[PDB]
Amino acid sequence: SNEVLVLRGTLEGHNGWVTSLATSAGQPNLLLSASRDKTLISWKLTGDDQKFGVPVRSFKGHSHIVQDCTLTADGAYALSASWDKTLRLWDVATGETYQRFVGHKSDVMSVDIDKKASMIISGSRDKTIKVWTIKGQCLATLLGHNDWVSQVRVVPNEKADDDSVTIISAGNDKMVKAWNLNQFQIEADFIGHNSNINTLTASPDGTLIASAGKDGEIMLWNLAAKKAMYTLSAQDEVFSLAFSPNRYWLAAATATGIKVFSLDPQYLVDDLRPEFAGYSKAAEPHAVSLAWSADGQTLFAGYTDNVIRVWQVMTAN
Amino acid sequence: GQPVNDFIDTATRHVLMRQGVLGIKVKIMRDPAKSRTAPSVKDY
Repeated sequence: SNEVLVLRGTLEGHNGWVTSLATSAGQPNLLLSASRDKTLISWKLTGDDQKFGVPVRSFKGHSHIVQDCTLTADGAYALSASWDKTLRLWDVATGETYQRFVGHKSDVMSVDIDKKASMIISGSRDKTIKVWTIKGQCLATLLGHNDWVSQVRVVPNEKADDDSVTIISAGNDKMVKAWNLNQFQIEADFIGHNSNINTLTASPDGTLIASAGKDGEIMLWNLAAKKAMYTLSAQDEVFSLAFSPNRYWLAAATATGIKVFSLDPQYLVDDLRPEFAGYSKAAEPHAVSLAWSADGQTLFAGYTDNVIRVWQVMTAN
Repeated sequence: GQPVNDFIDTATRHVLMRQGVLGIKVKIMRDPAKSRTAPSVKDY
């Protein structure tokens, strides 16, 4: 008895690498995708075996490629971080930029908004983790990284925000960092990585950290305990990590494919590699981004051949 | 230093008046650009 992921088709409308993905909770039919075509596309999905119906909107407004994006829990806003040293707040309905976040001195590589949609963090290549309001006002400048800042995430609270507002960042100085944004200071120094950390994500409950990069080492930490847990070998470079909303699964985006691990019981669930037409094996597109759906049954994957490939969990004999 | 021997010029003139004599020290500095000749976790 297995739980099988099946290729459900393709979503194509981009001109560049699909570098980020974000799903919705208010409307589980909405997918926001940030790409290297300097545009974000929002899709309303009609799930058929080969094709997916309507491609709703395009968000042209970023001068250089759009790196990261996130939706809100209702699905009404968009938050895009670009290489034009700026961020933007869109309306997924009309495409209206409600605000331009201008402050960084280099390419903004990641963005995430908190639970109540009121605090917007941003990490860039100028080793600066800035914290903004929703009105475009920078109220914090969290420096500390001595190399690039590849990813900044807000950790999901479990005690209903009991005065603890924490964010986790992954530097290319081979370190993970945990910040407390109540006084704006460093709260934890996660050391252990041997190469450049490409991504990081906090588990649904808010006590686990998964950081991987070029070494291929998906390292798991315990943030509530602030102690190193362990390390899973993902061999090749891992570009994006994500924790399943319901299950205890960890899907990583490796330069070969998409490796889905389990944490209880401990085994590699799957290794997702889609068929490519007319390419060498050192020329095959890899996963640069991935987003989990609202129920843990759908896995969206933003690739480097400009195509968002999707998988869905079944149950086998 | 030596930039004092190269660039600043000092002159002292004792000006004689009706009450007493005074000391005039003029010190002029000219422009020097016109000089032709296992994983561990720490917590705080």
